[PDB]
Amino acid sequence: KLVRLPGLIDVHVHLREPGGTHKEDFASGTAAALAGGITMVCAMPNTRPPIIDAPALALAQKLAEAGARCDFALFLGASSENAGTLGTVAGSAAGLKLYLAGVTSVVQWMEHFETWPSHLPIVAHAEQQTVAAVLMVAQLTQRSVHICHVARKEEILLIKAAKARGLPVTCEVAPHHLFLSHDDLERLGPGKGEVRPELGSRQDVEALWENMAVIDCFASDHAPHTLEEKCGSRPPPGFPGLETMLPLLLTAVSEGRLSLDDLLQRLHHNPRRIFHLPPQEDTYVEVDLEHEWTIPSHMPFSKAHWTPFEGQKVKGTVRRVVLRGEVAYIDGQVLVPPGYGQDVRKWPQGAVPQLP
Amino acid sequence: KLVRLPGLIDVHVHLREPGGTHKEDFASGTAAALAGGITMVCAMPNTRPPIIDAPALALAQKLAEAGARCDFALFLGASSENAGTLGTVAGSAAGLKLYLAGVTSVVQWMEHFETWPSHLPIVAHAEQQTVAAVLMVAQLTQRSVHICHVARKEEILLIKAAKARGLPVTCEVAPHHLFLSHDDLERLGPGKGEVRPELGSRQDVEALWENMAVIDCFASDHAPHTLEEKCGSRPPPGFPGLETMLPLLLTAVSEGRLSLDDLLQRLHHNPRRIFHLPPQEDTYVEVDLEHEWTIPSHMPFSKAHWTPFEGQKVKGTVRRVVLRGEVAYIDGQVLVPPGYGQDVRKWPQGAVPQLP
Ligand SMILES: O=C(O)c1[nH]c(=O)[nH]c(=O)c1F
Ligand SMILES: O=C(O)c1[nH]c(=O)[nH]c(=O)c1F
Ligand SMILES: [Zn+2]
Ligand SMILES: [Zn+2]
Ligand SMILES: [Zn+2]
Ligand SMILES: [Zn+2]
Repeated sequence: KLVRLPGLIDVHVHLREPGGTHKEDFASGTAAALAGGITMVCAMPNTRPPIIDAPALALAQKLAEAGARCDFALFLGASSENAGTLGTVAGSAAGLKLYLAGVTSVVQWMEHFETWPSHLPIVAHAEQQTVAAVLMVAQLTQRSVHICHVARKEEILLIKAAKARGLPVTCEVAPHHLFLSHDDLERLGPGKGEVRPELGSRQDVEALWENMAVIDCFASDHAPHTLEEKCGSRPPPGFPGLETMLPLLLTAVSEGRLSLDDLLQRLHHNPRRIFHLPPQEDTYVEVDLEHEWTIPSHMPFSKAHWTPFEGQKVKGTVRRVVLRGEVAYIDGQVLVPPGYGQDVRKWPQGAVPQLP
Repeated sequence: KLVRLPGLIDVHVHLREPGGTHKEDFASGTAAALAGGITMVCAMPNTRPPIIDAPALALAQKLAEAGARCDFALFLGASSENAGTLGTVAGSAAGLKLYLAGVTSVVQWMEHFETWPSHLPIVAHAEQQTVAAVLMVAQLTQRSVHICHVARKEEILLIKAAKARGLPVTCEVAPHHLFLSHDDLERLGPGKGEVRPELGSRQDVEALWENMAVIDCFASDHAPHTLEEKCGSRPPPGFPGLETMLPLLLTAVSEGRLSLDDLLQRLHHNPRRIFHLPPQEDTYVEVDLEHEWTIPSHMPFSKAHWTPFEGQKVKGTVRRVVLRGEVAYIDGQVLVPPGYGQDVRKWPQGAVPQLP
């Protein structure tokens, strides 16, 4: 009755440690990951302190090693001051994040593309015409780029045109941009519904599904904020998503909107090959595709303690997760302690191959 | 000085056992694989008896388990009589091979696409307009197809157009169609130079390199025949290629014709994800990128005992291979016995996931 899947990978999560641990920490965020069928996460660098230099990465690595329950890699963040300074630590990171929603000039983007090691990943938060701009910088520096959370018809059609020209670009799409739209903003409210990229029109959502062939990865963009923060005076953008991503997508699979293989390419194989992430021995996920349930007002594990998918009916649930030979999750209970997770870039097979 | 690569995968080899063991057998073919940096092979079904029914697959599986030195999966072959009969064994195979260079009617192709389990791979030997025809059958049956050894400008541009339309098609290219051309037919002779698909023009070769973005996999199409056979009265088509594929491509990498990552996508990640092949624990390849050498008249291991690349200068050599924790190859010597290799489809992680 159960379907065995490989260990799924979420390449875009915000785990808020250090500095935002009331929103989430490594222990709670990776508990949410395991409950969502995710055995490896790549954690973004916009923490406090931000992971924009070697001392902050060293701190974050130790906090993750001590708190993570699943395996992980940590992104470095591009800043206005660190281009050309990350060479000694660059290989220890998941990749370099460019946040193009602190850099402010395309010249600084160029400097990062020129100085970051050319064999290591660069991901960009780039919306609307910024996608076109960062692709231009990638071409000028003759390297690849990965575009985070594509959310608009405009963006996916541009990427589609770039791929037709043979340019090295890959992209990811988050669940809220496939299963939520403007039609949900009345229910969510302007605080809760705040996210970046913002929710799209029905035409945007329909374009993403129609152009699934162009989407390389799914990633949650897990961006936990407390309900107090989301409903407060200055709502931060972001949705929690680790615990709901796979149930939403399994529903789509059971409805024939994409195949099981389509899903595993986008949550396992393509994340592995874009970010050069290693396999996980003795690691798998067992899901039940027949159980119908309704998403509640908060999932059990994220400290966000709310979800924008409340009330949606899903079909599919994570029943069991085994991580490196140990039972890590069964039916609502996480069973590996904080600290069980490891930094995959420290594994011999987790280093990115490069010419000597 | 050495570069560590993951275990490379060759998804298109002819190992001639059963029935053609003077040309190659599992023990000699997988020795050649290991010497070429290849730790997993998918073996084609045109043996004697051909692998077109359950009894012949059962025989071939035992011969491979007893003779293989690296890991493997075995293809089933589509015939004029076996459509709708392979359901019980289909999951144990690498995939289904359609040989469209014994079926003779597009109606038989349709029957195979309709009856073979829709989650399992289908590969086709399809040249020139046959690529277009089999893509049409794939669309009519709304599933994917993988096109073997693309060799012509015509073929890669057609596939490129199909991918631009979002169709689920992948393809592989063999080394002789990237590094040999019509210009080599004078040296090779009409016997030795016989191969299917035939060698292309310089314009064909140039088109394949220009459209590298369209190529998902490299695979040797290792097709060993003895020199006596290649030079005899009725030369069979085919080149041996396992021992020369990686040295040729490493040369191209050192020349900047493609990157190391480009190579590993095409000899590791994409083969894994198209054929749902499992990772290999404690498995890696160490190559030396600085050693210049000239390809001799025969490589040490293949029973073919000849090579069409004789006299080409290459830069790059396989120094060491570790397979599942054991030293399998060092500097000209294979050190795992026949029988060390295993059928990856029998591993729990090697089954193709499917809906219950
Ligand atoms: O960190 C966050 O909360 C966050 N939330 C968002 O909605 N978009 C972002 O780009 C981001 F960095
Ligand atoms: O098995 C062979 O020898 C062989 N040799 C080739 O050159 N093309 C084929 O398609 C083939 F099946
Ligand atoms: Zn972002
Ligand atoms: Zn983000
Ligand atoms: Zn063929
Ligand atoms: Zn072949």
